[PDB]
Parts: sequence; structure tokens; C-alpha cells
Amino acid sequence: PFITVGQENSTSIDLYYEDHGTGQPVVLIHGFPLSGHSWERQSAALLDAGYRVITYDRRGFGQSSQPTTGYDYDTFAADLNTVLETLDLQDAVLVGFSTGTGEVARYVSSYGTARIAKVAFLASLEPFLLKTDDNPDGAAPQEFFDGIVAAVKADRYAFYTGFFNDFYNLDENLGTRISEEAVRNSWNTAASGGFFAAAAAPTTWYTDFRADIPRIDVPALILHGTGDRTLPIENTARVFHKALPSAEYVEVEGAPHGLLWTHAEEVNTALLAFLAK
Amino acid sequence: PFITVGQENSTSIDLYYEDHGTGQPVVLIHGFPLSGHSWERQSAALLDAGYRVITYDRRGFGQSSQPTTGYDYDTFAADLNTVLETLDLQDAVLVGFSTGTGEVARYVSSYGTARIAKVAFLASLEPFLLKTDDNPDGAAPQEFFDGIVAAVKADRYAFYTGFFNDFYNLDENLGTRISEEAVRNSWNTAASGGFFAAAAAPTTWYTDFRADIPRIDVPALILHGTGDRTLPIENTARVFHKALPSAEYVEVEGAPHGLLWTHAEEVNTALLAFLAK
Amino acid sequence: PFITVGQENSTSIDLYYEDHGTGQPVVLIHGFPLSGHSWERQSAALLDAGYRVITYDRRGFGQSSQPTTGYDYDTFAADLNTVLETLDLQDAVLVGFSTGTGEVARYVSSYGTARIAKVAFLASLEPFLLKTDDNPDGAAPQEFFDGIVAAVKADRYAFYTGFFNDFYNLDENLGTRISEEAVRNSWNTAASGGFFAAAAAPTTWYTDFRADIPRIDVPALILHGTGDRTLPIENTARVFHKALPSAEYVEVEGAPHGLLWTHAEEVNTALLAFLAK
Ligand SMILES: [Cl-]
Ligand SMILES: [Cl-]
Ligand SMILES: [Cl-]
Repeated sequence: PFITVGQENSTSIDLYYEDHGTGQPVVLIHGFPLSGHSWERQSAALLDAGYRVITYDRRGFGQSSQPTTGYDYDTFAADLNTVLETLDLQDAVLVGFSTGTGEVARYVSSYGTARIAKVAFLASLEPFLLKTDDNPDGAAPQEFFDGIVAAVKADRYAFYTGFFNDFYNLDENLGTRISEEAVRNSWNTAASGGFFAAAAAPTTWYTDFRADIPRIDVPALILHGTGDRTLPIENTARVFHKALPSAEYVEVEGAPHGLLWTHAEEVNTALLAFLAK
Repeated sequence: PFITVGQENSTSIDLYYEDHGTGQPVVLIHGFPLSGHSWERQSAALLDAGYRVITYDRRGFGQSSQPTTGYDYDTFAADLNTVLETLDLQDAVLVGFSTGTGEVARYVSSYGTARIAKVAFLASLEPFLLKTDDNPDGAAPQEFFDGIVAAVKADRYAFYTGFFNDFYNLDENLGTRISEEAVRNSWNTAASGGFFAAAAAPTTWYTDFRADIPRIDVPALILHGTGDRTLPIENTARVFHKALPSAEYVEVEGAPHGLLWTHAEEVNTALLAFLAK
Repeated sequence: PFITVGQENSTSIDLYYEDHGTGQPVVLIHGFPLSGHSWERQSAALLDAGYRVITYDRRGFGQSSQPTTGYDYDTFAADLNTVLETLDLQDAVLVGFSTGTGEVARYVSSYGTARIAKVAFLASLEPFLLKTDDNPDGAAPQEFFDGIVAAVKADRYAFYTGFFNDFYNLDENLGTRISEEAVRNSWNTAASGGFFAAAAAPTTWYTDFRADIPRIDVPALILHGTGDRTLPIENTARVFHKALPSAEYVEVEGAPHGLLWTHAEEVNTALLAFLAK
């Protein structure tokens, strides 16, 4: 199913989405370079617990349109606002994962929380990944991000194999917490995304969200794996926990970035406890 | 192309279908966990023989919508009735394979045969797979089916590799009657189906069709491989042949469940003989 | 996004297309058995240089409909005419690759060049691949083409692995100019195309375009790799260069048929020089 969020030349920009179940709406927002189907272990647990689960594919990924425009978090937050206004959701829960946590913060800051009950940040990028003089807790300098763009442009297909080795910590988890076949599914999903979004999305990951975080005025959850090699915990959740001390804060020791699959039981327990509160 | 069969929350439930050729309509219904494209060796032979071939992807599979509702044979038969009424088919032939043979029997029993010339059951599940006191010919107890649901929920992607080894009898047929690349295609098609249908469909396979079978009042074909490890012939076609002795009955010695590919010549010969009669 | 080009029984024949950028329109037409996404290394360079890039999937391939009718170059040229008339393109550049160069010549000959600024033929099939008495420069006799049809019908999935070994010259280029993952993407794209188009398209490759070539009355580029094992250069571009001596003519020594990937820098340099002229 599709929601139209914009236009590019002669074509509409349509996001693929799904809407399942009955109950309070929970909107699940994926990250690079996957799709809404990557939430399947959480969607099954939320449907059995009595929630309505909405997932969509961000622009440039999954089954959504693949424009060459609008790769910035303000546009990703506008796309989320169109999804929530078109479905007319109230008392919704926004749950972001990985790089999809950028539009959760930017939506709250720009559009406010009238439709929102709670927000959750899983393996998040906040508050500001770029290491600069005024941000010593950043993870890396600009050259690191330019390097990821040059590797995607050189051969995105081979890039995804090295990316998923560090996303799931395959040297530790292949064969035990993730199978070869689930990794193959993730590679197929990345290869179906748009070529232009794959090389443009890395330029958004050094957006500064420090001014957005104090605008969060609803209950929040911050969850992160301490073995994350993609978004290191010392530069992301441990700094975010100091900026937003009201949030529930959960560290999953040893988990990688791709913990929605590898550590699904621990993620589901923490999400269900936060949703019931 | 799509036919709408229902609605789920804000979305429509749409089935992907194709409509090719000129002649008497033959509707081909696949089984778990494939799609209408799995009939390609039969569709090519039926098109060369002068038939119109309609294939569709059942709800939850292939390119169709992926709802979390309606996984029962009465709904699958309602979806088939919507396809036949929307296309306004007359004198049609219904050909089911594998678990898609359940809605062929349930459609005939609920809706009757005014639009139907003939029906065919290939590698079928009838009459009632569950072994109970009143059904000693059933294949297995309830716990077997619950086990398949728990294995799909644990990791559907790795489940499909073991499933296809027994679906095609790969220890006998890999390299001779089926290539590694055709198996890879089947895994890709299973992984594109919906996560909720994959774990829900196994709970429909122990439906009792014994009261539906005496309502079949048109010519019928029953075909099965004697090497089927998925739906064993002693619990399915040999018992169905006693319940419906009017049907043409064809055993293909040594063929597995996935015989539309591995034994396409023998299936096509038997289908073309039955269609011309 | 989709453009409707025809109807087959109850369904429309829709071609998937994309429309990116701002500038003079450049329409990129792929060949067998890929899709418009195979132009990604050229589309990125044309977008950075200031052109509007339109790509579409030919009937039977990629994300387009999969009819069982209309596999001939006059219909493929009609589909291109519908794309150009629906988008109302003017001063457009048509760039064909591989077997998609047949509809570029047939469009110009049948419909004329009022909408067209320039045309380009990359790894092309012209002027007439069939070796006959009146065409001694043809590549092969009829039996060669019938053989490719019989190999696709026997098992298209395994056919694509041997096809891509000669399309990319993998014995020379695997690991250096093309990765295993980019080859896997190309196999996935071929397997998503329609089964009927895969076996029908080979019967179009021996169409005679000798009467179409003198109707080209706009600037043209002819580019080909001298290591092409799919469409040999001695039977195609070197004969076309004598038939159309006005065209710019570029040989890329040692490049295979799949040179849009393996030799993207040399293709992009020659395309950008021809577009600026
Ligand atoms: Cl992203
Ligand atoms: Cl099923
Ligand atoms: Cl072709």
C-alpha cells in the first residue's frame, strides 16, 4: 500500500507502508539500508500484545519510490508527518531504529507532539555524530563520512557485504544469533533500494540534533547495544542519556547495531515494558 | 495487475494476477510458500496448446498484499470467488497445487460449480491431514503442525532452506532434475512473502475437507508423486482416490512434492489429456 | 512509476520508469535481460553533469508487466513512442544498450526525429546479426538463435549464470572490474523478468535493420567493446560504422558486452563528450 509524500518531475514520490492489528498505533521507522520488513520480530510481538503496527519504507528504500531529491532529515520528518496526518493517528508511539531515529527527533522538534504519546530511540544516532571542537563526544571527523559515500559509489553491492559484517557482528553471531539466510535477505533488501539514496543517505548522518532533543516533552526510551560497531555507544546513547535524563535507558551488553534480530527477546521485553507504562 | 479482495485497516488487500492467452480459462493456484510464477513450465505448455492461463498470488505470498487477517480456507475460497467473479469466467478449469488445493475443494463446496468445467488436484492435501481417532489415515498429530509454526517463527529464512530440501528431494534431484539456480529462485520467492502468512499458513493445513469432497460434481484429476516427503501419498492421494473414485488418478513414481518443476513433462502430459477430455 | 503502453486480456501493459534531474532529457534503454537500474553508473554521472535522466524497464523485464504478446521491435518501438509522447519530451537524446539498440533504430525509422536531438548505440546489434547469403557479415546462422531459445526454455535460471559469464567476461573481470555481488544483483534482476519474454526475446535479435539505418538523420554515437562475446564487434559495430560513417565511433579495447559496469569511466567520458557536442 502507498502514501504519496511528494512529486519528482513527472512522477509521484510514494512510500510503501503496512497497517496491521487493532489497538494503540505504534509506528516503526527503519534505518539504512533496510525496510519496514526488518521489524518482523518486533511486529509479531506487538501484534500479539494488542497494538496496531504501522511500518513504512523510507524514501529511497525498500518498495518506496527512489527519487534523487529530498535526502535530509527535515524532508524525512515531513514524510513522517504526511504518514501520520494521512492516517490521522492519535496517541501514537514513534519507534525509530538506527538512522531512522533522526526523523523521530526532527519531527518532534518541528511539528510538536499533539499526535504523540511516547517516543523510542533504538540504536540511535543522536545527539551529533560529527567530532568537532564544540562536540568532542562525536564519533568521527567529516572524512569518515565522505569515505562511506565513496565506497558506496564505487560498488554499492560489494559495500553492503562489509557493512552487514559490522552491522550484525557476524564474526561473533553468524550461526548462532543470525543465520546466513537472514543475512542474505538483508543484502537483497539493501540491493533493492535506490542507487542515489544509498550514496546520499550517509551525508545526512552528521546532522546536529542537539537543539532538537530538549523539545522532546513526552516519555522516551533510549536503548542501545554495547557491541555496536556502526553507531558506537560511547558517542551516541551514553551522551544522549545525559541530554535526556528523563528517558528510560537500557543497554544490552554485547549486542551489535542489528539487535532487532540478534537480540529480539531483550528488545521486545524493553519495548513492551515501556509501552505499558 | 491486481484484484482487490478485501480491506485491512487503512489498506486494501490486493492479489497480484496475470491473464495470458486465448481460449478456455485455466486458473492455476499455487501453494506454500511460492507464487503464481512457480507454474511457468505448465503455463508455457498450456499457452502453446491454446488455453487462456490465469495465475494469481494467494494472500500473503508473492506480490500480493500481506495482511495479518484471513488465513483460513474459507477466506482463501472467498478470494478465489472474487477472482472468478471479477473476471467473469465461465467454463473455467481450476487447477490447484500443494496447499492451494484446499481452496479448490472449499470453493466448490461453498459456491458450487456454475462457473466450473473441471477441477484438478496436484500434490494435494485432501482429505484431512490430521491423524485423529476418527481419521486413522491422517499423516500426523497436531504437534507436528505446531512444530512447523515454531520453526517458521524462529527464523523463516533458515526454515525455507530445509523446507526446500524436502520439497524437491534435493538429495536425489539437485543437479539433474533441478538446478541450484532454480532452488535459489524459489527461496527468493518465499522470502518475499509476508512474515505473518508464513507462520499462519501451517495452522490451516489440518482443515478437514471430508465433507467438501462429495460436493465435487464435475470431472476431476488427482495427481501425486510417490516420493512426496511434504504431503505423503499414503495419507493424501491414495485416500482421496477412494473418496472420489470418479476422478482420473495419476501417480508419478519417485516424484517429490515440487513435481511441477522436476517432473514437468509427466505433469503436462497428464494435464493436457485431462483438459482435452 | 508507470506508463501504460497497451492491454492484454483483462490487464494493462504498464512499463516501470523513473524520471530524475533537471536539464535536457536523456532516455536510457536497457537490453536483455536486465532493467533500467543497470544504467546506475551512467545515470549518476549524467545527473551530476546537468541532464534529466529517464530510464524504463522494457516489456517483460524488471518491474514492468509481463505480457505474452508483442515481442518484436516494431512493438518495442511503439512502447518507446508512448513513453516519449506521454512525457512530451522534446530535444531528447535516445541512448540504447545491447538489445535495446534495436528499438532506437526502429523508432527513428518509423516515427522520425521531430522529438530527437541525438542517438547513441552502445554494444549494439545493428545492422543485421543473421548470417545469410546476402549478409556475409552476420554473426551466426538461425540455428544459433534457436539454440538460445531452447536453453532458456530448459531452465532460464541456470541459463542466466552461463549468460552472465560471457556478458561480463568473468574469467577476466571477476574480482577486478566486477564483484561477485554485482553479478548476483544482475542474476536477481534477470530472474524477476517474465518467463515468456525471456524465451521470446531471442527470436527478435535476428531482425534486419539495414533499411532503418539510412533514416538516421541526427548526430549519432556508436560505441562497442572489442572483447564482446555476446554481440561480436566484427559483425556489429565495425559493419555499422561503414553504414553510418557520420557517427562518432569509439572502440573500447578489451571491454566485454557488459561494459556499462566494467568500463564505466570510458563509457561515461565518451557519452559526455558526445552530449556536449
Ligand atoms: Cl539513512
Ligand atoms: Cl498455504
Ligand atoms: Cl531483448
